Order: sequence, then C-alpha cells, then structure tokens
Amino acid sequence: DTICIGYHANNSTDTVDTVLEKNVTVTHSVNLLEDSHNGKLCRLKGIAPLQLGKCNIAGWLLGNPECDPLLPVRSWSYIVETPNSENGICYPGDFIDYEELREQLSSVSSFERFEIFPKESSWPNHNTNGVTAACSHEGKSSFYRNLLWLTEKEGSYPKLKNSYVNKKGKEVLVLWGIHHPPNSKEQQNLYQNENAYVSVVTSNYNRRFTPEIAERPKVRDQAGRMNYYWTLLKPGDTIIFEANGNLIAPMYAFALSRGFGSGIITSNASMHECNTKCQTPLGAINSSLPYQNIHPVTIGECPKYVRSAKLRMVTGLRNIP
Amino acid sequence: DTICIGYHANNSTDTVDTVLEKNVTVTHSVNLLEDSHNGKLCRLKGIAPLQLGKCNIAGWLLGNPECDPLLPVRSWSYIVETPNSENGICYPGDFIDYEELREQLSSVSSFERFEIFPKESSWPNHNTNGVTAACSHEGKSSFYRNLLWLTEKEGSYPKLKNSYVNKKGKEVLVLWGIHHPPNSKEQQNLYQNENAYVSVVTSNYNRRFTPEIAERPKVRDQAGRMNYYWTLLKPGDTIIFEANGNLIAPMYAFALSRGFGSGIITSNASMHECNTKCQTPLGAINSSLPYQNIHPVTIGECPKYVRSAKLRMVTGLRNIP
Amino acid sequence: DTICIGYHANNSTDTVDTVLEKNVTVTHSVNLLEDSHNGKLCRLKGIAPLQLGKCNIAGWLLGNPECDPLLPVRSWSYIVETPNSENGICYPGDFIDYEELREQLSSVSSFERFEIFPKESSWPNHNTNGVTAACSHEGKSSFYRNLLWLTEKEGSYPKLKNSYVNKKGKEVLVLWGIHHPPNSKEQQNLYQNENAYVSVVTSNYNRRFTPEIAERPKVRDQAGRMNYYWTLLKPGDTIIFEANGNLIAPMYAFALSRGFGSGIITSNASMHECNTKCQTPLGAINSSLPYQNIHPVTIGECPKYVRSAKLRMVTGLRNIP
Amino acid sequence: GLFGAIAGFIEGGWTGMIDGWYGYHHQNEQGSGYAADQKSTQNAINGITNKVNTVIEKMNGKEFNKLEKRMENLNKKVDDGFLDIWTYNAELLVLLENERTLDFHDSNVKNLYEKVKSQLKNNAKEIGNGCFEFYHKCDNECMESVRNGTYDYPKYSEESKLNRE
Amino acid sequence: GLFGAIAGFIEGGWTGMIDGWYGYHHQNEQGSGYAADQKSTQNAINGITNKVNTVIEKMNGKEFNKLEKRMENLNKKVDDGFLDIWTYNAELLVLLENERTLDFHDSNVKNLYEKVKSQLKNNAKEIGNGCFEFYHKCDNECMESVRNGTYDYPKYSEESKLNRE
Amino acid sequence: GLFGAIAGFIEGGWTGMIDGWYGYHHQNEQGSGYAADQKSTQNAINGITNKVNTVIEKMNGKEFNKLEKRMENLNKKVDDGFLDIWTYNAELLVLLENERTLDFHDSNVKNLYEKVKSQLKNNAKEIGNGCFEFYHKCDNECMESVRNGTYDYPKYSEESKLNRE
Amino acid sequence: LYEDPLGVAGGMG
Amino acid sequence: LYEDPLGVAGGMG
Amino acid sequence: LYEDPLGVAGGMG
Ligand SMILES: *[C@@H]1O[C@H](CO)[C@@H](O[C@@H]2O[C@H](CO)[C@@H](O)[C@H](O)[C@H]2NC(C)=O)[C@H](O)[C@H]1NC(C)=O
Ligand SMILES: *[C@@H]1O[C@H](CO)[C@@H](O[C@@H]2O[C@H](CO)[C@@H](O)[C@H](O)[C@H]2NC(C)=O)[C@H](O)[C@H]1NC(C)=O
Ligand SMILES: *[C@@H]1O[C@H](CO)[C@@H](O[C@@H]2O[C@H](CO)[C@@H](O)[C@H](O)[C@H]2NC(C)=O)[C@H](O)[C@H]1NC(C)=O
Ligand SMILES: *[C@@H]1O[C@H](CO)[C@@H](O)[C@H](O)[C@H]1NC(C)=O
Ligand SMILES: *[C@@H]1O[C@H](CO)[C@@H](O)[C@H](O)[C@H]1NC(C)=O
Ligand SMILES: *[C@@H]1O[C@H](CO)[C@@H](O)[C@H](O)[C@H]1NC(C)=O
Ligand SMILES: *[C@@H]1O[C@H](CO)[C@@H](O)[C@H](O)[C@H]1NC(C)=O
Ligand SMILES: *[C@@H]1O[C@H](CO)[C@@H](O)[C@H](O)[C@H]1NC(C)=O
Ligand SMILES: *[C@@H]1O[C@H](CO)[C@@H](O)[C@H](O)[C@H]1NC(C)=O
Ligand SMILES: *[C@@H]1O[C@H](CO)[C@@H](O)[C@H](O)[C@H]1NC(C)=O
Ligand SMILES: *[C@@H]1O[C@H](CO)[C@@H](O)[C@H](O)[C@H]1NC(C)=O
Ligand SMILES: *[C@@H]1O[C@H](CO)[C@@H](O)[C@H](O)[C@H]1NC(C)=O
Repeated sequence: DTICIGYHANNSTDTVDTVLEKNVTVTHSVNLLEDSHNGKLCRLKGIAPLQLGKCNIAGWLLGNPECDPLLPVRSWSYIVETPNSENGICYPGDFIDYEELREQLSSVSSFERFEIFPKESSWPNHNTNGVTAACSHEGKSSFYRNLLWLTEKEGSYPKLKNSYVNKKGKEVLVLWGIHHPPNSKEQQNLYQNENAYVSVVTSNYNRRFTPEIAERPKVRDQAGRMNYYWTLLKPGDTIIFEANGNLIAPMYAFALSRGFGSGIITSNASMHECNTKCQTPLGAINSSLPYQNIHPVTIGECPKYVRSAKLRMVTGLRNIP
Repeated sequence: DTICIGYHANNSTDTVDTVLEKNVTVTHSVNLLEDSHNGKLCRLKGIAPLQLGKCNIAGWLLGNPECDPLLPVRSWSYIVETPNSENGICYPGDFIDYEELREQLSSVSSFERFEIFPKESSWPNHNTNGVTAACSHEGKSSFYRNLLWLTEKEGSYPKLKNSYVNKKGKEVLVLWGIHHPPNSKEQQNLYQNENAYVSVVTSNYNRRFTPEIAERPKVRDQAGRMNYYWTLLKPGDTIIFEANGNLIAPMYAFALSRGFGSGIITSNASMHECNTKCQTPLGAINSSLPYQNIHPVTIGECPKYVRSAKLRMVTGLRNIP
Repeated sequence: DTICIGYHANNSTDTVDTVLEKNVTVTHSVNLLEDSHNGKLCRLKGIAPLQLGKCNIAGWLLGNPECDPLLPVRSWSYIVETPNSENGICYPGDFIDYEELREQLSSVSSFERFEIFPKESSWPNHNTNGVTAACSHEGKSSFYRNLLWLTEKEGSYPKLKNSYVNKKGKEVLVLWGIHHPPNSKEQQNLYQNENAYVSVVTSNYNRRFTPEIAERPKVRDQAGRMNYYWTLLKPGDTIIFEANGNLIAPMYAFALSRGFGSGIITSNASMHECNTKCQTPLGAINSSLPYQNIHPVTIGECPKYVRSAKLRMVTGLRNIP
Repeated sequence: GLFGAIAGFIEGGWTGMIDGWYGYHHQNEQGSGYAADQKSTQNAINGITNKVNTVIEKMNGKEFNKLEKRMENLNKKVDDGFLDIWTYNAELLVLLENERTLDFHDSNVKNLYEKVKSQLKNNAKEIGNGCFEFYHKCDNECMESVRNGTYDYPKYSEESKLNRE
Repeated sequence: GLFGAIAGFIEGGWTGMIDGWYGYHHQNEQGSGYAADQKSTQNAINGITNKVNTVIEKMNGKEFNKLEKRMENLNKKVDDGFLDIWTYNAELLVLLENERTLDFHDSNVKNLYEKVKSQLKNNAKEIGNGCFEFYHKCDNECMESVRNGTYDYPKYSEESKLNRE
Repeated sequence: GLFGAIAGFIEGGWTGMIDGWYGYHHQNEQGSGYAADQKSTQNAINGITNKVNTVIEKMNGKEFNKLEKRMENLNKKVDDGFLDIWTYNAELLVLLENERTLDFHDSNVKNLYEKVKSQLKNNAKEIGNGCFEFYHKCDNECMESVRNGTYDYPKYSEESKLNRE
Repeated sequence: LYEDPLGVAGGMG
Repeated sequence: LYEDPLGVAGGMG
Repeated sequence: LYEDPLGVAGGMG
C-alpha cells in the first residue's frame, strides 16, 4: 500500500531558454514575440490610408499632372509612398524645407483642396497659360495643377499684388514657386524686367525672392530651374503676394486638420478590404503580444520592435515523460 | 514541554507587489517614490531664482518698459517665466535665433546690465528720441530700455560708426534691432536714404542688414516690423556698428557669467522664504528617494522622473497575524 | 566509519558583490570589465590611421603649407587630430558648414588628391601668384596648396568661367574660397570691379557670392577675411565656376570612397607597429570582454563603455577554508 | 532543479495525470489511481498568470537633406540605442523569468512531498521516487485523508508500529 | 513561499514576538515565553539594508521655432524613450526584489527550524506547526541550550529514549 | 546561504578536495580520502558556463558651431542617458547573477547531502557537519556504492539494526 | 476546472 | 537593539 | 577533467 507525489507531463515539444540551460522542453508556454504579418495594407481604427500611387509627397502637393487626381476632400490614417514613385518635382529645382513639410503632414489627418486664386480673375494683365515639356501630361507640355505660370502679356508685366484671407477655421497650406531662367534673354522674354522681385508675406512669414540667372547643367533638359516654397497660413491670417516677374502663383491650396497617431511609410504592398490596429510597411499586425520582430516602422498601437528571433515564456513544467 | 519556531507579525497594513502576487501585506516596507511637493518656488543651494513677472525672456532682454526694472547686477540659480507673460516683443518682428539665446541663458548664472553706448554721446548728428505706441508705458508711447531708436536729425542721416571693446573679463551679450518700414515714404521720412544698410562686426560675428520694405498685416497696429539680433562678444574682442539708417542701436548690454545646474521653467507658483536641492514647476522636492512622479522638469539634484504611481520595497515579512 | 558531504575551497582572494552582501570571497571568478590599454595608436583591421600632425581637418583639406604634404592617394581606417594642431585656417574667415564636412569625412575611407584646374591653363588673362603672410611657409608669404588666388592682370579682371566633369567614378569633394577685402580700395586694386560676383553651380548645388566689404578687427593682422565653401560633386555631374573677382579658385580636389566603421578622434598618442580591433584616444583594447571603462570614444568592434570600476562575475563557490 | 524534486529525486513526470500540475498516485486494495492536487495547482496557476500579465503590461519617420548629416546620424543613434536596450531587456527578462518559473514548480512539488511526509511520520517508509509505503492498510478514505491534509496518525499508529516492528 | 515555511507549515506569525524577525516560543514547567533569534535577525537586517542601499545608490528645457519640427519631435522621442526605459526598470526591479526578499525570509526561518531539528534528533517529536515536543523535561537552561546552539543530546538521550519507548 | 548548506550546517569548505566543486570525504578501515562528485560538478560547470556565455553575448563624434547649442546639448543628453542605462544594467545584472550563482552552489550541495541521506536511511546517523556515521562497516566498495548512488540498504540492514539497537 | 484565463495550464480540469 | 540604520525592522530591539 | 571551455572551475580535473 503506497502513495506517491508527482507532477504533470505531456507530449509537448515546446522549448524555452533559461539562464543555466537552453533547450528545455516544457509542458506549456506562451509566445511573446509576434513574427507574422498579412502582407496587406489595411485600414487603421476604421480609416483607410492615403495612397499616392505614382506620385511622392512633392508631386502630389505641387500637382504633377501625371498622377491620377484625388477627390477634393480626403482624410486618412497614414500616408503611403511607394518605393520608386516616378512622378515628383517634374520641373527641376529644389523644394525648400521639404523635409519639414513632410514632418508637418506626418500629423495631418485631413485636406480640402480648394481654389485660392482662380486662374481667370486673380492676375489680370498677365498671361496664365505657360506650360513646359519637363512636366508633360498626355504627350504634350503641361504644368502643375496647383500652381500657375504667370508670364508677360502683350510685352508688359505689370506689378501684380493679390491677397487671401483664411476663413476656413483651419490651417491652410499654401505653396508657390519662383523661376530662375538660364540666361537673361529668357528672363526678358518671359517677364520683361531683368531685376524682377517677388514678395510673400503673412503675419509671421516674410520672404523676398529675386531671380538668380545662371546657366545650369540641363536636368530633364532644362538649363533653368524653379524653386518651390510653402507656408502654413493660420486661421484668420492673410497671405499677400506681390511680384513683377518670376512668380509661379498659387492656384489651389489645402485646408489641413491635425490628428494623432499617423505617419508616412514607404511600402509596395496593396490595399485590401481589411482592418488593423497596427500597420507596418510589410503588412498588418495583431497588437496583442508585447514584442514584434517584423519591422521597426509601425503605425498605431503596436508591439515594441526588437531584433530577437524567439521570446517565449514557460508557464508549465519541465516535460519529463 | 515544547519549543517552537516562528516569525514576526504586527498590525501593519503596508502592501507591496511581487512577481507572483499583488496585494501582499508586509510587516515593514520603505517607499522609493516621492509624490509630495510643497507648492512653492524656493531657493536652490542657497540662491534665489530670477523671476521675470509679466515679462518673458525676450521682453526682459530687450527692455520692455511695462516690466518692473531689475537691479543692475543679478545672480540666480534658475529662471522662471510665468505661463502667460503679457509683455514680450512689443513692437512686431522676429527675434532671430531666439531659441538658441534661451539655451545660452540656460547656463548663465549672472548678469551686469551696463550702458554700452550712452544715449547722449554715441550717435552724434542723429536723433535718439524715437518712440512708438506698440511699446507703450504709462499710457504714452515709449521704447525698449536697452535699445535706442536712431532717426534722422534736421533732414539728414549721416553715416554713423561706433565701437565697443569688451574689458569686463566676461562674455558680454549685445542685442540690437533693424527696422523695416511698411512703405518707402516712411523709410525716407525716418532715415532719408532708401538704400540704407547696417553692418555689425566682431572677430567671429559678421552680418549686413538692408531694410526690406513691404506692406504687412498690421500687428499691434504696425504695418512695418522690427527684427532683433544678438551676439556674445568674447572677452577682449571688439564689436563695431556702422549704419546709415534703420539701425536700432544698443544702449545697455549684459556681462554674463557661466555656471552649472541651472535652467528655465514655466511656473505659476510663488516665491517663499525656503530652500531646496530640487525645484519643479509645481514645487520643491526632498532629494532623498531615487524616484519621483511629480514632474519631468527638475532643477538641482533630483530623483529620476517615472510614470509609476507606487514604488515600494518590502523589508519586513509577510504579515500573518 | 563515516562519510561526509562537502564543497571546494582554495586560497583565492577574489571578491564579488551580491545583492545581500558585498565583499564575498569566492573560489573563482571572471572579469567582464576591461580597464587596460596599451597607450598606442594602432592599426584597425589591418589598416593604419590617417594622422594629420600639426594640421587639423580644415588645414589639411585647404592645403596649409606649414603641414608636411601627404602622398597623393591615401586610405585609412580612422582619422586622428592632435589636441592643439597649430595649423588650420591660416587666412582668417569662416569655414561654411565645416562640421557637416567633418561628419562626411567620418565615413570616408579613401582620397585621391588630383589637380582639377591646373594653375597655368584654367584662368587665362588672370594672375595666379597671389600670396599672403597670414599663411606663411618658410618665412615668406604663401598660400593654400589646394586653392589659387585669382587677381587682376594688367589692370583688368576679365569674366572667367571654367568647368569640371567628374569622370572618377566616385564623389569628388571640391573646395573654394571667396575674399572679402577690408576697404573698397583694396577690392579695386585686387579685382578692379567693386560689384564683383562669383557663381558656383552643379546639378544639385547652387550658390552666388558677392564680396561684403567692411573693416574688421585684424586677426593674424588681416582686416579682411576669406570664407571657405565646399561641395560633393557626384559621379557624372559637372561643377561650373563663373566669376569677375574675389574668387579663390580650386586647384586640387579629392576623389572620395565611402567605407564602414571609421571616425575622427583627438589623441596625443603615437603610432606604433601594432594591430587592434578597438582603438580609443588613449590606446588599443582587446575586444573580448563586454564592457570597458577606458573611454566613451571607441572605433571598431569594442566593448560597451560604462562608468563602473568593477564588474566581476563569480563562477566558483564562497571560499571558506 | 534548485529544489531537488523535479528531474531530481522524482525522476520524471506523469502523463497519466491529466487533471493538474502536481498530485498523487495511489495503489491500495481497491486499485490504483492518479489524483491532482487542485489547491496547489490553482495557486501556481494564479501566480504564473500574474507573472505573464505583468510582463504583458509592463510594455505599453524623418528625412534629411544632404547638409543635415549630423542630425540624421543622431536620429539613427537614438533609434539604434533604444533598439539595443529593448532587445536586451526582453531577452534578459525572459531568461530570468523562465529560470524562476521552473524553480517555482520544483519548489511547489517538493513542498507537496514534505507536507505528505510530515503528515505520515513513521506510519510509512520513504521508498524513494517520491513514494511512501504505508505500514498499515490505507483505503480510499485514508488516501483522501492524506490528500485533504487530515491524516489521522493515532488511528493507525499502533497497527503501523506492529508491522514496522 | 518558495521554502515552505512562511504561510506554509508554519501557518502564521507571532505578534507576541516584538524583539526580532525570527525566534522561538517555549513552554515548560517554569512557564511560557517568546525569544527572538538575534543573530539570524541581525544577519537578515544586514542583507536587507544592503539591498535597499544598493537600490538607492544605483540611481545617481528647449524650444523650437515653426521650421524645426523634426528636431522638436526627436527631442520628444528621446525624452519619452528614456522615461519608458526608467519606468520599466524601476517597476521590474521592485517586483523581483520583493519576490526575492519574501523568499529570503522564508528561507531564513526554514533554516532556523532545521537547525533546531538536527540539534534535537529523536529527543523530541515534530508535532507540526514548527514545534517540537520534548521526550524529556527541558528547563530554561535547556531551552537556551537549544537557542544558543549548544543542545546536549547525550545528556537527555536515555531519559528521552525511555519516555519515547 | 538560501539553502542552508554552504556557510550553514556545513560550516566550511575543503581545500583538500582539489578534484571538484562538490564531493565526499570518507574514513573507514582502509583509510581516509576525498572524492569529488564529477556528475554534479560537471552539470554545475555546464550551467555556469551557459550563464557566463549568455551574459557575454547579450551585449554585441560630432561638432557644433556657436549657434547649434540646442543640438549639442541634445547629443550630450543622448550619450549621457545611454551611458546611465548601460552602467545601471551591467551593475544590476552582475549583482543578481552573483546572488543566484552562490545560491545555485548552495542548492547543489544540499541536494547532494539529501541524496546520500535518503540512500542511507537508518543504516547511519547524522552527526552534523554534513556527515553520517555508519551503523555498520563500510569499505571502499560500500563508499563507492554510496557515491555512484547504488547503496544496498537490505545488505547491511540487519547489521546496522543490531549495532543501532 | 481551474480559473485559467490565459490558458496557462492548457485546459487541464 | 539591532544595528538598523534605515529602520528596516522598525525599531524592534 | 571536466569540459570547462571558459576555465570556470580553474582547471580542477
Ligand atoms: C532541443 O531539445 C530537443 C529535446 O531533446 C532535441 O530534440 C531531440 O534531439 C535528438 C538529437 O538531435 C534527436 O535524436 C531527437 O529525435 C530529438 N527529439 C525531437 C522530439 O525532436 C533537439 O535536438 C534540441 N535542439 C537543439 C538545437 O538543441
Ligand atoms: C489589499 O489587501 C488587503 C488585505 O486583505 C485587502 O483588505 C481587505 O479587503 C477585504 C475585501 O475587500 C475587506 O473585507 C477587509 O476589510 C480588508 N482589510 C483591510 C485591513 O482593509 C484589500 O482589499 C486589498 N486591495 C486590493 C486592491 O486588492
Ligand atoms: C574584503 O574581504 C576581505 C576578506 O575578509 C577582507 O580582508 C581582510 O580584512 C581584515 C580586516 O580589514 C584583515 O585583518 C585581513 O588581513 C584581510 N585579509 C586579507 C586576505 O586581505 C577585506 O578587508 C575586505 N575589504 C573590504 C573593503 O571590505
Ligand atoms: C499530443 O497529445 C494530444 C492530446 O492532448 C493529441 O491530441 C496529439 O495528437 C498528440 N500529438 C503527438 C504528436 O503525439
Ligand atoms: C517590392 O515587392 C517585392 C515582392 O516580394 C519585394 O521583393 C521587394 O523587396 C519590394 N520592394 C521594396 C522596396 O519593398
Ligand atoms: C499598531 O500597533 C502600534 C504598536 O506598535 C500601535 O501604536 C498602533 O496604534 C496600532 N495601530 C492599529 C491601527 O492597530
Ligand atoms: C496656475 O495655477 C492654478 C492654481 O491651481 C492651476 O489650476 C493652473 O493649472 C496653473 N496654470 C499653469 C499653466 O500651471
Ligand atoms: C595559492 O595556491 C596555488 C596552488 O593552486 C599556489 O600555486 C599559489 O602560490 C598559492 N598562493 C598563495 C598566496 O598562497
Ligand atoms: C597629452 O599627453 C600627456 C602625457 O601624459 C597627458 O598628460 C595629456 O593629458 C595629454 N593631452 C591630451 C589633450 O590628451
Ligand atoms: C477531506 O477534506 C474534505 C474537504 O475539506 C472533507 O469534505 C472530507 O470530509 C475530508 N475527509 C475525507 C476522509 O474525505
Ligand atoms: C549559551 O550560549 C551563550 C553565549 O554563547 C553562553 O554564554 C552560554 O553559556 C550557553 N549555554 C547556556 C546554557 O546558556
Ligand atoms: C558504481 O557505479 C559504477 C558506474 O556506474 C559501476 O561501474 C560500479 O559497478 C558501481 N558499483 C560499485 C561498487 O562501484
């Protein structure tokens, strides 16, 4: 007549590492490291992303005509650029403080694209039809959808000065560009005054531009270039443009709303009808476990990224059958 | 006849958390997390702070007359701005590299406010009486206590050029301003030369300013603005000002000393006759325990800030009475 | 007749700290903290460093003649400046974006110093013999080995414009300088046009310089100064210089290769015939243990720097003899 | 393990015991059987659930132009340092927690054995492998009396004394 | 606990023992009494003081304009990451230290019990609850002989043998 | 220690035992001797080698002009914070690992003692200091039978019963 | 039949 | 009466 | 004579 003490054993092959021992077979364990993704771009807390397709941020904002136009009002949970978006700054030049603008839009949840200066009533006695082959659409030479090339009309470039007052209750992002012809002769034939000047003012922004004429190596077969500038007109403030040449006037601007939890990712995954709390450039994640070795770039409530291949916590016993 | 082994128990209700169990009542514990402050602004290692009252850093440095003037020599252990200091830059304009100057003064322990260019002997054949309503004091129009508005006298603005040599054995912080009238007519009536220029030089600083005339939305009912610049003249070096208009000359400058452990805090707590080793915008801390959940902003020898609500280390036993 | 259980003891005086006890003598331990260095500057994965001797980075790049010239092609594993390199910017002025250039060279493993614009064929109808006492070599007045002072010849400074096309398959670092005379009379006697201008262009770089004339406190007995600028011409791109005065033309440029694991250190240790995987400004380290309290500045595969004086892990038993 | 029971003086586990982490095997006249110890198993499940929970809840994109290399490298240093710290912390925590959990199970089963032994006294002999051979007849009621902790020593004291001689 | 004594085979503590963390209760002819074990209590106080000390001593404002958003966000990322790391470290350290300290106390009192038991041998019987009933008369001198670790087994061997029969 | 053996009921170590971490001393007719326990020593060496290994492998210059003070201070804050975290982590890890290792050795030798004791049963008496005095004659073959874990209790049961009376 | 919300013991009573 | 500088044992002898 | 690659036991058999 005997009685015995013992402990549970089963057929589990789960193994966990300890300090003193490595391949320890245990009766039960729980995994803490998520390593699986669905390979899809999915909605985030019920909101679809904003996909730019062939355009990057610069091409979309400036209005590169090669990119399928987006609806006038859009709202997203995160922005997706694709790795090699062919369309961007199509007429050569530098996008001044571009990275800061990317960072700004990293917290934007909304845009309304609205006409700020209509083509036919904002710049009288100037020609609004300038195009170029550097930004071609449908084979023929074109120009940005959100800007307007102001040229001389009938041999004269009168001094223009226009204004906008922000009555949208939100920040309005305004972009424009300044042209730099390669030779003086072009500046003459385009704006008629060699010493032209542009001035853009708000209550907290202030800049004055003067065309810098110099022969430059031709990029997209353009020896002259075109700088692009931007600003955030606060609610109630006024933006003032004054010029006598070289100004690439704004036509469409954006009324922005600010949100939480968004960002910009580069991904060549495709949008599916799905929903997650955690998006990575490779796919969605279940945000249930504390760690993930999928991608350091995450958007949403997401496990902490680590380099480990295995994080497994034993709950059962040492399996000795 | 019996003997027994046992352990201590008492009436303690202290509870601590372990890995396997949460509300464990114990006979004795020590707290590691300080969560109490006195609500007062107190001295730091025996040195009172510098309180700016109605002024922020910019208003104090520029000499906004609405702020109760401070004694000529002052030394502090930390600077306190109050949340909504109404007085600052009173004539509109931008304070160039202002944040860098804040960071500089974050390690300053001393100032001597001294006259660098006396009003009555530094700018002959120019008028030194300019005032404005944007910086009003006692109802009437006034101007910064540390700068001087140089205008035309008897219809002419002769080219001025003055110099200072730093014989204070310390860094001397020098500030000045450049005016930008809204229309050319004002620049004519104020300095008589439309193409005026200012030049400020040291051995390692060099800048040239030219007035940029443009109609701007009127802030504090001023359509023209006034930029403010600063520099740190090293011991032995010379600062040179040369201008023919638009210069807002320096009058008073600051001789700075550098120290350790200081900083700038925003706080609406009041100074009391007290002393601490650790100040937070909410109040003082006993710097005895290693952690504190009071405020991430600390000055002095201070516990590390954490988010936890309870950090308690058991020393006694499990309390089983 | 007895049998006994026991444990090992020896004459070890090794002591380790635990949580409950401090000076615990143990039978065996292993050290984890390396605290010994050889005091020498040694090769890194078989590659000698680049030592600049009396020159800093700026003096070497600009070609200060007081520094023993280096072979035309050099390749290193890390750069060593010595604490007080007397030779650097020898004609006064500011090295624009110098820190960014230091950071660039922090990942450079190679340079070929090559003539980009020969002295005798690149700037006709201009004089290429300008020297100064601020950069003296062998007692007499001299100039940078990599730049060329372009002055007026026979009373006239014709507009020069030259070009280079990068056919080196690598980035080519190009440096130049712009002169700022103290008085207008000097600008007249040196370049004959008071309103001179320089323009330097690539496909992604663009800058226009105009001499700023102002009397400055004489440094190295020079009241005028000389700014220095640089750029990285990508493979295949073209750099264009155009000027009518004030240009300090480039003569020698550098073809750079990029590598991994390098950096810049300040050290007054001397090179020996030796080899390490880990270099510190004090000496070499055996990269076998995980920690080191020698220096926070390391280059190569190196233990993590900590402040601790002792990190020792017990392997044996409590030593009780 | 640290407490000598699991993989120690109790060489292996019991796949026949499907009803608990620790427990008993009996063989008497009326037959044989396994029987989990539900209180110790439930307390261990409580503790380990708490451990898993607190580990689960202790844890709760920029660009740069060509002239901002220093800031790019500082951002990368920050990201890499945080990654290093968190990988280190996760792996360390898991290792130490696994060690402590295995030792927890070892301690629990050794405690079980000692409770039974101090209940039984000299009314049985330790025959190794974590088993006691009774010096008296122990029916299912006596086995449950040992399991529930209510073993009556004087009830069988004299009979076990006799057979122990 | 991990060692089976506290909240284990010694079910509860002694509020009547005000003079130490661990100790003894005796009852003989001359009466009853508590008596702390001062050496074990002092050694435990040493160890725990050291633990508290090393935890206490292991631990020893910018602005940005509108065009410096990237640097503002990097500064905030740095502050938040350090805050995360330090909150995590503090809470983890406290949890593991509390577990180890409770187990330390458990181990100390179990060691006390075992020292007494191996001193007494069969001159007394274990009656549970951490108590021994002597097979002989044990006066205050004998009780202190057990406390100071100087129990004379052959002195009472024969008398305890007789009463144990 | 935590398990009562090292610096406990076995007061000191054996400098005469040069062949292992734990082991035995015997004295019988044929003389005296030390003898390491090679299996327990080798298993402990395995575990401690693994501990050292995982600690060894868990772990695997800018300038600023006068107008970049904020970035200089952020870089210094980053460097200092990482330094703080890593110094803290290294010192903490070493302290806890040393505690666990000393307790590991304590547990190993206590387990050794208990294996011998449960092998011997009443064929010997515990005389303290971790020693058993046999109630029978135990030659070198019997000593190795105890060491290899093959002690034959019924072989000497009756002789030890007689001398134990 | 234990209260095992996380399935720590894999069902098991 | 123990050497208890931090009051770890709350007075207690 | 133990397999002690790191010399954890300082030679010792
Ligand atoms: C992890 O541990 C398991 C448990 O022993 C090992 O699995 C056995 O390995 C041996 C030798 O390689 C084989 O003969 C058995 O068939 C394996 N059993 C099973 C169920 O797979 C395994 O090798 C260990 N892995 C590592 C990397 O150590
Ligand atoms: C913390 O532990 C204590 C100790 O048991 C708990 O206090 C008792 O809780 C019960 C049930 O809520 C009450 O009936 C008792 O009156 C309480 N005793 C005292 C002295 O307060 C307490 O509930 C636990 N708290 C948590 C959050 O678990
Ligand atoms: C570290 O521990 C050792 C071990 O006891 C101490 O060394 C002894 O200290 C006493 C008193 O100072 C001396 O009388 C002995 O001669 C020392 N022995 C040896 C071998 O040196 C030592 O003092 C301890 N150190 C600290 C700082 O606690
Ligand atoms: C393991 O055991 C389970 C029973 O719980 C059974 O369903 C499963 O098929 C078994 N697997 C193997 C590989 O034996
Ligand atoms: C694009 O998707 C393909 C498909 O697997 C993948 O191989 C490639 O790495 C992806 N490119 C990028 C930049 O992610
Ligand atoms: C707890 O006990 C102390 C005696 O040490 C006594 O002073 C105190 O009043 C008691 N408190 C309660 C709530 O019983
Ligand atoms: C100012 O003090 C009041 C008093 O409690 C407080 O409610 C308020 O939050 C404080 N304001 C700031 C900005 O700290
Ligand atoms: C310690 O013992 C070793 C033998 O292993 C011996 O060589 C050494 O000299 C001894 N040192 C001292 C100080 O006793
Ligand atoms: C230069 O070397 C000497 C020699 O010991 C040393 O004292 C000094 O600190 C070193 N200087 C620097 C800047 O490292
Ligand atoms: C055993 O314990 C259970 C529950 O505490 C009780 O109902 C029962 O009467 C006890 N005795 C036996 C013999 O089962
Ligand atoms: C007990 O120990 C104390 C102190 O070591 C000693 O003075 C005393 O003589 C010992 N014996 C008795 C019976 O107290
Ligand atoms: C002891 O164990 C060894 C190895 O397992 C074996 O060879 C030997 O026969 C056993 N018995 C004796 C008496 O040595």
